[PDB]
Amino acid sequence: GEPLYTEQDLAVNGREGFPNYRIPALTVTPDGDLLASYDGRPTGIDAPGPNSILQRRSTDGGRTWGEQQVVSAGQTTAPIKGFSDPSYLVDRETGTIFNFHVYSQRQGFAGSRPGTDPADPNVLHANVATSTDGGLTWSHRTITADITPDPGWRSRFAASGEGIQLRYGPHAGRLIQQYTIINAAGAFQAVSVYSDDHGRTWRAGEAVGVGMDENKTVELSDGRVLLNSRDSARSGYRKVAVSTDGGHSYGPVTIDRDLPDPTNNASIIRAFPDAPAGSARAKVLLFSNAASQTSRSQGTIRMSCDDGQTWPVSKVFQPGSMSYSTLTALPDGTYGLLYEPGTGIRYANFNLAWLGGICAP
Repeated sequence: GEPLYTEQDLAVNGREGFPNYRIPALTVTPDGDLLASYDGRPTGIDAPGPNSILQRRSTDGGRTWGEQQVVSAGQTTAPIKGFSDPSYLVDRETGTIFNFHVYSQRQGFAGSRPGTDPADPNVLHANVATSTDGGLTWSHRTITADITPDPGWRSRFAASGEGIQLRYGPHAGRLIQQYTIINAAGAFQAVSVYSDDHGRTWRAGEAVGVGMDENKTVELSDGRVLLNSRDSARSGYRKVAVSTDGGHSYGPVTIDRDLPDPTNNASIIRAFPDAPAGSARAKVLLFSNAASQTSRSQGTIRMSCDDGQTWPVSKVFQPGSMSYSTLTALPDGTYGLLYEPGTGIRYANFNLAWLGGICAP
């Protein structure tokens, strides 16, 4: 077809009320609206910065965006409070939308103490905002206690981006959002937080690996769940693991040399989310990240046609500065990409023809 690639800034540092914007999350509502979420950062810092979770909406497929609205408002005056690092998750079965994010007071990720009391200012809490009206209004919950089965887990935060809902197997319908936790020994591990009752209750699976960080999951053509993680041990590559269950546990973690990474967030999605199990279309994956091993630059999109075994196709979308990026499949068959060019947050839209591969006809 005719390749397509366009982009436009949704937030630029210093404009619209905040000196700094970071951390993208993107999704499509059941109605077809596009939602972009990110941090508004009064002091240009991660938690415990008194950050706010912001959102912009598009009702015309991404061409035009409405005004910036506040999902969770941070508090800059004592008692200081902050909300950061959003991740959207849409229950396609019920139409409910969730926005996961940090709730900080005195401590950030590294300084969080063990404990689960929402009133304790020394712990980094896990919050979830739920909307049943397409992202218009939100109800909030601190779920730290629900997702801390091991009293030794002293800190955690949802990986910003977008979570998933399983379509196949015995756990079809399950909502999965990835988190990074710090255990008693001080190791960074990955863990899936999930719900089998459409968001009523959330629970944690078994933690995996060491030297883990922000991580994402995708459902493969056979129902297996692939975990793709930032490596806090800085190997120069992404770490991967797979789950064959529900009541999540993953196998051993290994470095994937096909995916160079400078220790930064990335996104991995199903190109055809609705394809039947085992079909050719169900094996197609798209991955976005900074391909440079020395800096956050050279943003590229890679495509796999074999459940992530090989990535034969790749194209650079941003030769320069490029930190976090998230992908979502749009209703018109194209793909949305929210990323950080260094100036705030930018939205891009591309199609498969743009990726190229063969110089046909």
